[PDB]
Amino acid sequence: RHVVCRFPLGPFCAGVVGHAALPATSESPVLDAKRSFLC
Amino acid sequence: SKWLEGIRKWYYNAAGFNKLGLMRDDTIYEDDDVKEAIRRLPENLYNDRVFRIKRALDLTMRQQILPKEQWTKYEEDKFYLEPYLKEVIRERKEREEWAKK
Amino acid sequence: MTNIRKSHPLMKIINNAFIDLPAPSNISSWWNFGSLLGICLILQILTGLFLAMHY
Amino acid sequence: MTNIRKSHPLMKIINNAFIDLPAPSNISSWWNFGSLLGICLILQILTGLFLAMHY
Amino acid sequence: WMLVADLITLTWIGGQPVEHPFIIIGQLASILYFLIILVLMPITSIIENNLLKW
Amino acid sequence: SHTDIRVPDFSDYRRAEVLDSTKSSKESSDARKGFSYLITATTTVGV
Amino acid sequence: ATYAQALQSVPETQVSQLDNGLRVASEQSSQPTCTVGVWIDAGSRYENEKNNGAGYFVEHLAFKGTKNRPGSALEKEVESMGAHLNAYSTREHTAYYIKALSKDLPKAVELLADIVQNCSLEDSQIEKERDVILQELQENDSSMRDVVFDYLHATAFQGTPLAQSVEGPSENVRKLSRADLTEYVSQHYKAPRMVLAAAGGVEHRQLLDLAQKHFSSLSGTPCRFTGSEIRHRDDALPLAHVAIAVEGPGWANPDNVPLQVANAIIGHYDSTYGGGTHMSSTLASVAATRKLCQSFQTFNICYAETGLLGAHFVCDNMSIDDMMFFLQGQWMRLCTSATESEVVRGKNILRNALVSHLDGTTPVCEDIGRSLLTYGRRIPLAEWESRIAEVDASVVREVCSKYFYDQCPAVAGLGPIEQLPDYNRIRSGMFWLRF
Amino acid sequence: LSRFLGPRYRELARNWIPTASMWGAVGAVGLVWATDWRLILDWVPYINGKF
Amino acid sequence: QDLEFTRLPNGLVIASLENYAPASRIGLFIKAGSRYEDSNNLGTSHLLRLASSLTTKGASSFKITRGIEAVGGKLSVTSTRESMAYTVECLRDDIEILMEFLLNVTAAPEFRRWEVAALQSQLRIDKAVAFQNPQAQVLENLHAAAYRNALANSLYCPDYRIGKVTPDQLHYYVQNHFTSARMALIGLGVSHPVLKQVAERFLNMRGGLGLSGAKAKYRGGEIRDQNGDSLVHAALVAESAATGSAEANAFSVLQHVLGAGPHVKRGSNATSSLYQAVAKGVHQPFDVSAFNASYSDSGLFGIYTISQAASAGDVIKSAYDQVKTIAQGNLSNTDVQAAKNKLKAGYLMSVESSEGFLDEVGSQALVAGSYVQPSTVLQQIDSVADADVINAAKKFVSGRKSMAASGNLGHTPFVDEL
Ligand code: HEM
Repeated sequence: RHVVCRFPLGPFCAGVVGHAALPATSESPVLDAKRSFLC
Repeated sequence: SKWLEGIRKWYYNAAGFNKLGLMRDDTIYEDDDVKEAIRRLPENLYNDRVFRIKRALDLTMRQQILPKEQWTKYEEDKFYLEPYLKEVIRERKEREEWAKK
Repeated sequence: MTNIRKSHPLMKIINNAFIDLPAPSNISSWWNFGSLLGICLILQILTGLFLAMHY
Repeated sequence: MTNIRKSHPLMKIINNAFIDLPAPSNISSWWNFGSLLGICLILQILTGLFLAMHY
Repeated sequence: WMLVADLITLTWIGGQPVEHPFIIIGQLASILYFLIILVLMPITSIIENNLLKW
Repeated sequence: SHTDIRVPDFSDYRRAEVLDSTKSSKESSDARKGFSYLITATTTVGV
Repeated sequence: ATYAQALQSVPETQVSQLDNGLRVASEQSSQPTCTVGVWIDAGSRYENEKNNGAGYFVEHLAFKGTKNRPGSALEKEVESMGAHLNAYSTREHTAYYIKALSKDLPKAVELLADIVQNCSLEDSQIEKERDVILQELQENDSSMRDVVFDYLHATAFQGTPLAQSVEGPSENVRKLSRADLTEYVSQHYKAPRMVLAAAGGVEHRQLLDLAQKHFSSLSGTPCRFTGSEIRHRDDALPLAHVAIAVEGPGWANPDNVPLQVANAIIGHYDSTYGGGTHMSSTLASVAATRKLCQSFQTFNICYAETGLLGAHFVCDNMSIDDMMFFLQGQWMRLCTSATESEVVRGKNILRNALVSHLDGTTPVCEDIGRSLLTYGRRIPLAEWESRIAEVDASVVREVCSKYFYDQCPAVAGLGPIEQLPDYNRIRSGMFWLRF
Repeated sequence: LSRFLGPRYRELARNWIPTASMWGAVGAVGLVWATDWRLILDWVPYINGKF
Repeated sequence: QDLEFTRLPNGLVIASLENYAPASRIGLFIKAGSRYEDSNNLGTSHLLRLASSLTTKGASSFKITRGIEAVGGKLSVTSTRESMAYTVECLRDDIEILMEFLLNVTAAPEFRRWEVAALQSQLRIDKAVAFQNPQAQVLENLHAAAYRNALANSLYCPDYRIGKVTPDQLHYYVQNHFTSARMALIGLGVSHPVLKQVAERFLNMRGGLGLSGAKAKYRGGEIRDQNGDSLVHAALVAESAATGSAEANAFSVLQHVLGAGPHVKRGSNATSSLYQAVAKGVHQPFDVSAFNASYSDSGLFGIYTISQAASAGDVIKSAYDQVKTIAQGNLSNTDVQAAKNKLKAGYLMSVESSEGFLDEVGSQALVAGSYVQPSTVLQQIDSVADADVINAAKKFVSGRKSMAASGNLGHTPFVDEL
């Protein structure tokens, strides 16, 4: 593989919804998954 | 066509907006399409148009006219607004045709 | 503080209608007649009223 | 697009006067009489006018 | 200005009685009024537009 | 703290047709709207 | 191949039933990975005020340990395989699924069985999860869309189980004991009310024999929609959330197909959409042009015998009114004057949504389980396309008139909603004098 | 007004023709009732008792 | 069937797979992004990504929007740091239509002053929406700190450049980066000859091998953001290997050894070495994973930690200590095997979806110029030895550190203190 999609978290960090135009950006694995367990 | 060119020049001289320093596109009635076209004009053209219109209004306020050699010449009159207005009207026609379907 | 002519409601209406109204600078005498009409109307009332006191 | 009621000048005035005017929720029947006065006035204008056609 | 002169003609004829020349001049004046306002003015404006290349 | 709130009991104001919570309101909607609009229509006829 | 040929070539969903009533369904697609999950027909709507948080509580401590894999061991096993274990519980369904390599199909199924049947509710684990759930509620408050939709459910289905939130009241969470959770699991986690679904590399015979191995040792109120409103006035919030709905149809009602089309005509918008003023949806175009809305979307949330059909939007303080106006106007148009071209566009949007949502083993498994729970069968995409093709402008107008025109809605507002029109004004907006 | 000479407006008309016809009947009945036409009210079975 | 991979004479790479799915998905991947911006055109890629529905030579903005929405299709632009992928997805019958629109968006853009000026504010709106979650800001600061150029550029336009991206800059960017040799046209549900024909019709005017940016120079700096948030997000990384190399596979296996993300909802992440190492001394809400960015010329590997403001230092030091212990050789073969299983499963799940498969094929075509079957990827994954993972951990521990932090800070250490 040669994509920045290394782990399910991180890539597609900030992808906005849309139709007929919906830009998205992809950074690298940035955690925050399982963070919501506790406030 | 030469007679057509002559009568067009005669009418341009008769329509006295050139006597005010104006250009043809300055006198156009500002409807929605013209308003959009003006809003699409580059800054230099918009500023030139605004100053020309203001000068014409100032001249008409005093009931005076621009000097004979300062009148806009028919052959050097530039249709600056025409392309932008054509594009705006084309876009409006496309939207209306889509609405017809 | 504020300006009464710009803040008071009736003064706001009057100022925006007849005082601070942006008006074109090149309008000729042919634009007077509108106001003239108003004057005529006012006259046609006043005079008319003083005719109704006896008619 | 817009709303004709909230955009048109006369419609703006009417909407802000009698349609979307914020009014207290607890005003009793004693606040009716105001409108009643207007009603009465209109009546006196109409009825009286028809008396002026024969008086 | 033709329309204004036509309105003046109509006023003058409305003053005048209903006799031989006044009837025909009034008919022509009314026809001209409606023709100028309805037909002649839009066509002339289109001609001017074509003369100004727009 | 949005889950501990519940709509207060409006049963003291509900029409007799919509008192039971285990019965759908789609059947009684026509009757209720018909009653209200019949009142309105009679009012309009008198006016 | 054409679109119809591609639809007809979609692999069919094979369904079998165990002797105890469990329904085992699979969709093989010849992939290295596969999703396998259990969908239980249990949720908030099957709970009363005494145990309104039982389902969410059980879901919270489903993976924390079992009678055979105490404590964290279960998790490690899943993590050892590279499998992803996930769960959720809505107002009507619960689901525990695993994404794993098809070679790991047996173990995963076994794990699921252990999660469903032999769940061990340790008291210390129960207290830990109670604290976690209380903090989760305090965090859920921050999420405005969830709050507004919970308010919509509470006001629309007041006096009925559907009004109850999935998580339940904090007092109910504190009161819930091991006995209540065990009773809830015993009553609701029963074989006839569960579906074992799988999609991907699974083979139906393998899944069926695995289910017979592990799941054999298993046990053998129409809600009333009320037109009302909940307004949580809070001027400190930056934006106002509004959710307005009307009584919708059930899962089995055919009218779900045209109604979705109708919603597809209304469409959705967000401030980050690049379509802008050129959006086909007139409401979306108006919202983009006038900056009336940060984001709005139409929804069709169906339940067993009822549903919420409407829209949700986020607006500035001074825009709510206008947005509502336009939104209602859109509905009225569909009820009175719906044209063929926009209906065709909505049908294309619905077809695209149906085909796109079913991309991936997990979405296909979720579709299989939810369809078996609700419809009792897996509706093939060919049948969906036939139902969509049956829709035209007249059908859209008739169905929208049936469900929208002159109907009492349920409204939920939250934030600076001072401009939110009064319920009488909204109700008046739900019909047209010209029509 | 070629902007409105399209298939959609033809469909739009057909959707609103029954409504416009109904409002026209309201106007017709209203005019007859308000003015007591009696050219039309003579046909009406019970109203014709008057005059 | 299988993937039909082909290289055109101009350098364009077209690949097509016919899976007979009812939906068709076509992507055009271009080697253009923030990496290929200089100090004078910062933010150009952002506006270009936001400008996928502007007027073009073939179709107008209204025509593009209405035509795409009429058939229910969707056109999206995904811009990573060193690539930009346009993609249109719709039904199998209508795909051809969208194809034209797609190649009008990229091959023949027409940036008109009024349209670009109207679009300018969308940059601010999109950046605010993206930065609603702190991870984006922390990552942008991390990439700015780690690299001196190229990869230093952020995915979003700088605030001072919001209203200053001229149409000429967009035209220059498109001309110098949207070239044939930097492009790849991948299709799912599309026949190969049709894709080749469309590529010939549109993607031939611009000669290949456009303007090439410089190699990213590692900086090893630090960027600390004081925004007063209760939770501190910290990212501490060091230069790893570039993508496509064996050491990159070693770094990915190391990331899955430490723990990339949870596999159980609300789970304790027992197999996550970093999580357990931090938990032993921290009893507050926390989260720690291994950050791994792989790029064409370089890469970053490190730890990303979300922690309490007063406990950030403890969490960061615990995670760093765990990585150091792994570097010293405290790595069991069973743990390596489990991480390899996690990596293989994650890769297969990623390529399982249509979007995932499309982006994977596009990235492979844009980086290696060829497609690699997932079997070969798995074989490469399992070829990693424990020694390789230990060496990658050593390289992280004994390498120049770059850190980006965002939160109340105060108790957050500095790069030197680590
Ligand atoms: C606030 C408004 C008005 C008030 C309070 C008012 C009051 C009165 C009163 C008390 C009378 C004596 C009637 C009687 O003794 O039989 C009267 C008579 C009359 N009013 Fe009015 N009036 C009002 C407006 C008008 C208007 C607007 C008109 C005409 C346009 C009008 C025309 C007349 C006439 C002609 C009479 C004499 C007819 C008669 O006495 O039967 N009034 N008015």
